[PDB]
Amino acid sequence: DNVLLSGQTLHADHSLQAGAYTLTIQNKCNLVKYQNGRQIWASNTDRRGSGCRLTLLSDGNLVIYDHNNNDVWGSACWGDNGKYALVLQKDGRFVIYGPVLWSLGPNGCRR
Amino acid sequence: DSVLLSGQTLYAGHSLTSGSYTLTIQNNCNLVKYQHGRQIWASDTDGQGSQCRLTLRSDGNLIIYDDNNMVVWGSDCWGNNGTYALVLQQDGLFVIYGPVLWPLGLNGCRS
Ligand SMILES: *[C@@H]1O[C@H](CO)[C@@H](O)[C@H](O)[C@H]1NC(C)=O
Repeated sequence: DNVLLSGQTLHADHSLQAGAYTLTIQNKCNLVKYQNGRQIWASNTDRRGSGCRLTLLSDGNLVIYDHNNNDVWGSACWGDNGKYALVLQKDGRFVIYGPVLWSLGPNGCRR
Repeated sequence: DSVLLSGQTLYAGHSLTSGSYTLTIQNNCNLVKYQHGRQIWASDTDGQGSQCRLTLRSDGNLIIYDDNNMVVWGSDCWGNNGTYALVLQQDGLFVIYGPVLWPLGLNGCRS
């Protein structure tokens, strides 16, 4: 419940949860991180659209999407096109992990 | 948890978990992925030491150490130094995601 692989989505009001941090993409577009329930950070895009959703792009970029797919917000950072993983940690940082480095099977090791 | 990040370590008996998948680094030193009871893959390092632990290097390398702190097994796939994340996914694959890409510090992007 605390990970979100690239191509996946956190629908409206859905959240990631790790330990005591809850990162929620609210329906009205503001991504909010709580700690035990009290807000502590937020993308400050409340009202910027509605039926909002958070998604991790295949190039590691993180973007909040409108229900009309407008790009409300975004981590504005992209690396090689591949597959990434956003993980909310038990310390509150929600991090995006570079493209895939290893995996079992035939090529599965970008070096 | 379904994530192990660089610097963390799973000791014997420990496992990541996700839905029906479970990746356990066993007392007998064998790193084994299961699906509901059934075994699907292993490093085949059973009885290759006891008290083994699975840790993820700072360079993304996945390694098994034993009783005497000797590398019993590894993935031998590493990249630049920083933080990595090994995540056991809902499709049952365990992937190790490249170095950190965006919250570099506050809001930093490795280019
Ligand atoms: C990879 O290296 C430095 C020293 O080699 C270490 O302090 C750091 O934890 C590492 N990764 C990062 C960026 O934390």
